[PDB]
Amino acid sequence: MIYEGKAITVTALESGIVELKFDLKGESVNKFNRLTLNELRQAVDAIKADASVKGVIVSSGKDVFIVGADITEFVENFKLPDAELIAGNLEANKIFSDFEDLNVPTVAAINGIALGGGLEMCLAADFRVMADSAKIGLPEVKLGIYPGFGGTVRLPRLIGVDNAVEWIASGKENRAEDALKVSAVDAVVTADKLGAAALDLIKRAISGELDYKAKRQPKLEKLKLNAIEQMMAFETAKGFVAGQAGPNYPAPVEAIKTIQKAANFGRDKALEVEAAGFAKLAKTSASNCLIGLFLNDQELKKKAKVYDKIAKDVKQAAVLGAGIMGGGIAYQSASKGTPILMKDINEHGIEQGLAEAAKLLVGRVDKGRMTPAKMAEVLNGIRPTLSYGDFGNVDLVVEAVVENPKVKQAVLAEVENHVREDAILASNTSTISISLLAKALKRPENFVGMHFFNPVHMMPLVEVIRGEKSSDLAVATTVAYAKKMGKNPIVVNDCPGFLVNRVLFPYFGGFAKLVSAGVDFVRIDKVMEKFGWPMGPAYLMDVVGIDTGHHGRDVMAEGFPDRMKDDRRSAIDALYEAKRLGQKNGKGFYAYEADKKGKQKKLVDSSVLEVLKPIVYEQRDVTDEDIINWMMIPLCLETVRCLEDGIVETAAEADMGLVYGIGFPLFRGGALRYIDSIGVAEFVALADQYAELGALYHPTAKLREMAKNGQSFFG
Amino acid sequence: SLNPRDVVIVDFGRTPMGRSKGGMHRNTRAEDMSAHLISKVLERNSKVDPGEVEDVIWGCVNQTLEQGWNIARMASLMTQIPHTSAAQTVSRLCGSSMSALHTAAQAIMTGNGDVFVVGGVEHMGHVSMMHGVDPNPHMSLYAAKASGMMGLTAEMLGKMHGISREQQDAFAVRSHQLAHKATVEGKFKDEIIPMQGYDENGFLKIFDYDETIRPDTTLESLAALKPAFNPKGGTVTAGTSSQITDGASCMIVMSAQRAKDLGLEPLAVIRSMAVAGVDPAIMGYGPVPATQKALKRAGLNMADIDFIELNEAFAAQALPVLKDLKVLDKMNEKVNLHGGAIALGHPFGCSGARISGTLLNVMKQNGGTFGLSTMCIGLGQGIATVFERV
Amino acid sequence: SLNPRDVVIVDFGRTPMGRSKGGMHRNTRAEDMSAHLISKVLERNSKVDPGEVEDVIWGCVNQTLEQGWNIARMASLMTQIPHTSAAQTVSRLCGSSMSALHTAAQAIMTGNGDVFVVGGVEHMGHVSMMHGVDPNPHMSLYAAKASGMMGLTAEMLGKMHGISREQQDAFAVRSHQLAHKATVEGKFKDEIIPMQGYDENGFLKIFDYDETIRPDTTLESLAALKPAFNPKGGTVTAGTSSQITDGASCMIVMSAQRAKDLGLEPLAVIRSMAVAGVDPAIMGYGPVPATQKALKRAGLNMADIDFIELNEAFAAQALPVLKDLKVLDKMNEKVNLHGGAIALGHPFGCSGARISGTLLNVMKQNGGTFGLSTMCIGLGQGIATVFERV
Ligand SMILES: CC(=O)SCCNC(=O)CCNC(=O)[C@H](O)C(C)(C)COP(=O)(O)OP(=O)(O)OC[C@H]1O[C@@H](n2cnc3c(N)ncnc32)[C@H](O)[C@@H]1OP(=O)(O)O
Ligand SMILES: CCCCCCCCOCCOCCOCCOCCOCCO
Ligand SMILES: CCCCCCCCOCCOCCOCCOCCOCCO
Ligand SMILES: CCCCCCCCOCCOCCOCCOCCOCCO
Repeated sequence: MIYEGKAITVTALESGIVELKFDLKGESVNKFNRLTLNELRQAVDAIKADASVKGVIVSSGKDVFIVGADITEFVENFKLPDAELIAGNLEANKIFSDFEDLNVPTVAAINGIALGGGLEMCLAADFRVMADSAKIGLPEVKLGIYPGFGGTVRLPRLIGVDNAVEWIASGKENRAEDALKVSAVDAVVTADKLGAAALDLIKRAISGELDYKAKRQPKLEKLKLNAIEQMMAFETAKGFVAGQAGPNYPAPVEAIKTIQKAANFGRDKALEVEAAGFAKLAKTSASNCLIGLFLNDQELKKKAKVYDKIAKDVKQAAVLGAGIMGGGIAYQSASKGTPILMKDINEHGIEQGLAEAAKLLVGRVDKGRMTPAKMAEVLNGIRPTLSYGDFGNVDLVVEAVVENPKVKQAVLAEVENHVREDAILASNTSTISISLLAKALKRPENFVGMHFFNPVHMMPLVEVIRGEKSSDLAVATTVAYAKKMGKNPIVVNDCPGFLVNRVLFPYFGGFAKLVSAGVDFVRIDKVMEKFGWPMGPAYLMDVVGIDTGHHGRDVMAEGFPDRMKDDRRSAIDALYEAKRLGQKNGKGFYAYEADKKGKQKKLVDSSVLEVLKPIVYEQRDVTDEDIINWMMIPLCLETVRCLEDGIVETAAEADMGLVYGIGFPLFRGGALRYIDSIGVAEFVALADQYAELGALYHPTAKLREMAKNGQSFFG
Repeated sequence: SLNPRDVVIVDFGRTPMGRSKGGMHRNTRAEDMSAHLISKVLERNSKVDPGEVEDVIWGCVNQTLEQGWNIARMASLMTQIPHTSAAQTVSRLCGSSMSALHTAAQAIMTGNGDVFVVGGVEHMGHVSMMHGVDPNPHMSLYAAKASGMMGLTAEMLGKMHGISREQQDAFAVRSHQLAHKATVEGKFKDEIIPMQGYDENGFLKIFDYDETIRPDTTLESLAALKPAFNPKGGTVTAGTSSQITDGASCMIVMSAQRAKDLGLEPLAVIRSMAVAGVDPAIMGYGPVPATQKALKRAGLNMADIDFIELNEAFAAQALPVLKDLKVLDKMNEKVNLHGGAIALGHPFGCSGARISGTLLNVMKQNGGTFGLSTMCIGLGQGIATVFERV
Repeated sequence: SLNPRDVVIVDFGRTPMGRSKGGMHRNTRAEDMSAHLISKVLERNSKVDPGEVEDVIWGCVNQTLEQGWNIARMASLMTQIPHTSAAQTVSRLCGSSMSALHTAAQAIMTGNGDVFVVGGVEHMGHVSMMHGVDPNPHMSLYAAKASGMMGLTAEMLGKMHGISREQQDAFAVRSHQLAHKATVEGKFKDEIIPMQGYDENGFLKIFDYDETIRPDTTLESLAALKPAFNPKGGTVTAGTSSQITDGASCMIVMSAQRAKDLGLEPLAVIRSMAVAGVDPAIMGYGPVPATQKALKRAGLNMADIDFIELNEAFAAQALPVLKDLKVLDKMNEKVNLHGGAIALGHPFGCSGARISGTLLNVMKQNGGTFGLSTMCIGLGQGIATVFERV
């Protein structure tokens, strides 16, 4: 053949068409390691040298196209000076650039996952065919760096600035439907007819029907945006990200500055820009380990895969208790192709559930987003019941009974005698130990914790609280079942407050202290919202409910008395003892007066000051900068404790749980990454001046240990 | 003297501008609202045979549901207007209603009709703006998507010309204040056509004022609002932005010839028409280009214009336009003397003829000769019209 | 010789008419389809500076989702057309595209612009017709609701003039046959602009023909279909009705003056424009009134017209229109020689300029002098245009 490497086999085909195949012999996936990039060079030069070639088709002999890059072998090639680094990436880009300069049609038949460098290889070709069951994206940002193989060059000119900035800055994966809409892909087909599409497409490029040359041009010249249109596009992008990324900007805020500069440039000059900025991130922002974020993701994609195919298929499901949480779990399970049973004790309950599930379905149809025929299927998927007669074929059962250790145990143990023995049981509790509930059951191995967040259809995160006697198969099935319901599950070990909530209140502890220090909460949340948080502390408290937060406080206090048991009336007790129960009541830190069906208003009133007076113990002065510390430090440290006590298994999972749950500023990474954004050694120093506030601001021993060692959580 | 094919605006009648968030029109369709207006306006002028109406040009933007399927004809069919007449709906976002006036004007001038019924309508209550929107990703390949958000453009154009939060809020106060005055003094009695509606209690009654107006609007109350399109460092607030308003505006137009024959005194006469384009990012700057083109076509200098009506989309955009038009120091003397879209609301498909109609009443009332009505349009456009009192 | 302000059609270009039910345009937005067309058409004419385009008048009906928010500008911004130009969307249901041609025409004549880019688009695949419809009950107080159902009107108009099931099916056959003929012989090569699309296998390829055409359409195959709008005694079948088609049509227009200056030979010249109204119940009769008005303004007799383009809404309506126009016995000699909406589909906001554009190609190809393009409109309307080859 033309070329037979260990990673790439350039095989010939009909009509002079050649097929460059990616198949890393020996490994499970394809990736751009040293060996691969080297063989690509040899492959491209081979095809390039061969004048009989009339086209090139790029494929993969794996389940995935080409995943990320195994950066572990590029690390030594980052410690070099910025010149020997830029020129380094430049030389690497010469490959793709040349492949892009091949005087012949080139198509990329994407069969599976094409992330990071994998997609950059595709962006190089002229045309791109994709299987409807595939995904593509540039998650480089999660590593503190942005595309280094022409990603910031081709994507922006291929799909458009706004679309590129979005795809890159976020680093989100994209399905066929979405990839086709923004025109990142040119044709989506079923997995079976992928090869035929690539072949049929190439031939149409050769015949001259399709102008492969005209399609390539867009990513070789300047952007089509006006000088003015650029100012608007970039400044808005930079601005929005600047506010939610904050001071230590990884790939987000930089990626845009790289595109804004290389805007009026062509490929070659744009590559230089991309390379230059890439060096800056690696030697500054990400020097405090890019290795960690990467390997951490590596562990996850494999973990999520191990869980993925040992997991039991959930064809039939059911939920205990209708109404609020039950109607949601039933809705989500129904809208994602999973027949669910709404079990309850009284007819009045089923009514509430069916009603809420109906209100959501009609909500989309009454505007145009859901098909009337679709609402029918979803509704039929949900099957009401007041007994366990049909629980015979249910694979996974979820509990939503009232918050009561005793009650939940009775209910759980009850259903266990009406389902298969190999069926998995899961509680949705939030303040009760899973390891405690499991004791009632006679099959604890199948019992775990599946935590949803109100509203079930709004919040993405679903905690998979593993008990002490929970089998892997149990967790695997639950995790998978969550993903199928369009969620983002994360495995967390059983502990008071689990991960999210356990970290959410210490955060509020810093708030409670502020209010007690004469700090205006209005100023507080305006600063926290300027930090990147969706809702402010005070405002959030109102949404959750002062009565709720008051109960949760006791739940955490009893859990970890050594640091979460304060004993001085705070704004929490003040409002509660003053009948100001929050947003549901109409009065909390703010006032809420309702307009009509779907809208209510947040107002301010000096009457709240009277209630808070008894809480003010000092008229302490504070800067908006300190306000952020009184809040973030307590939250970050608790995360470190959740990682040390073994509540979360990896730092990666310890942050996403905050990103999807509490709503941690996305472009800031997470609680742990934020720490690195300051420097572990420099973070402990910061914590110490606030040590006069309590055990909530005291670095752990393991943190101090890794403080002197210049160790950070991502490595 | 008269030129046979000269465009003449015979009359003008608008509906009471009511709030969309549960306002006085929450139970009335856009079609009917338009049909009733056209019908009532034709009544005041019993000398213009509805049968002569060669065509009814209505402006409307979100043409779907109630406003879809050529609302011009749908609203014209429920009018005394014969089935023998025609009707078309012209959409140009904000300047839809004004473009309608231009289409008829040109028709009359070229001898393709004698009597027309132009105007526009927009019931943002029943057919909200964000309703049924599908952003084409491909647009980001030729222009910033952010430019699609009128607010952000106001912020951008604002920063450039340097307009302070105080400067904007101060403008909003001027608008509300001047709107209330014009209302109380009865400077609206002629243009506003009483119309049935429902009060906050579901009761049936006729309104003849503008709910949108808020007399209590003070610099203090405005300085309390938060940035609507840019929380972290913004000036454009809901207070300095036009209001979401359901409303319709009508205008009977015809040739001076067929007019002279009917012996009916003209309200105004169109001298020049102009439309121009600008970058979407700063669409609010559309007026200046469109105005300059109109002045040149009308052979007049900006100074020759006695009164001006600038659709107040955002205080952040109106002010810059007025500055470059070099008439900011003449504001209180000849610019929006009855308030703007901030206090009177801005019904997309209606604002075009509404501001022009109001412009005429200002001239007639203040003995003006030359008038100018212009407005900014979304996605980078502008439109201007120069009338004349004779 | 021509007068300075005489409207001249420089060029005409349309997209391949593809089926909506999974056709070749199933993955292409209406905006892009239009933007691409306008862009490509301007290319063939390298002597008309896009910057001179005073305005882009685009026709569209269901203006929501992809087609909402003044698609004229949305599609214009992705073109080489500068941001300094303007754009407006004109809706008149079926005759939208044609009204666009008229608006620009009158503009040019009145000295409000020199170069224009008119046309229309309608992607009934992504934005179906029945999508987002809210029937106003009050309409039944002034007109029959049934008149809203184009099909039923075809039935009524048909009954009146007496057109047998065979007479209609035979018409559809003539449309398909003639369409295929013109296609095969390349009588469409000049107007049809090759465009990217996807075949039934999701594969990417360029189409240069009209999927809608069905050569196998025989009287036998059409006599098998059942009444679509009236099962118990009907003649109007899906076969004799226009097709649901996604497509766009473009047309560069300018004054003879600015045209003579560029030394580019005209394609045709507009001599008269007309719009008329009829009762909604028999809206299909709209052409005759609109035509008669155009002929009078053009100072011509129906006999002076060499070629005729009557948009085929239904065989039940086209035939009656041709009979009253007294040219049924001249059909095969000068009426829709390249087929109609029955075989070429009928994109609401597009057909207006498409039929007119094709009309010019017929004249040019067959040495015609005077041409006529007319079509019936929903809710009782009509529109006609009389071109001239010089
Ligand atoms: C005034 C103006 O300018 S325009 C007036 C407005 N008119 C319109 O918009 C068009 C109106 N037409 C319609 O709404 C639709 O086409 C309808 C309602 C008439 C028909 O739609 P439906 O009820 O869905 O029936 P449908 O379109 O599926 O029928 C297709 C069948 O007819 C057959 N068919 C259609 N045309 C032909 C033909 N020319 N020759 C042979 N068979 C044909 C197809 O083969 C198919 O048969 P199959 O299903 O066995 O494969
Ligand atoms: C999810 C991971 C994202 C992967 C995307 C990869 C982006 C990272 O870029 C890596 C930087 O590249 C450094 C260049 O290496 C220089 C050594 O050259 C290799 C040998 O090739 C020589 C060819 O002549
Ligand atoms: C903080 C601790 C508080 C302890 C509370 C103790 C509660 C113990 O109560 C036991 C649970 O009672 C179960 C109620 O029984 C319901 C039976 O429903 C039968 C429905 O049958 C339907 C047949 O169609
Ligand atoms: C210990 C018992 C106390 C229970 C309180 C649970 C706290 C969780 O709040 C849930 C209610 O949600 C309302 C507030 O919304 C928060 C906004 O977060 C948005 C998440 O953003 C995700 C971005 O990816």
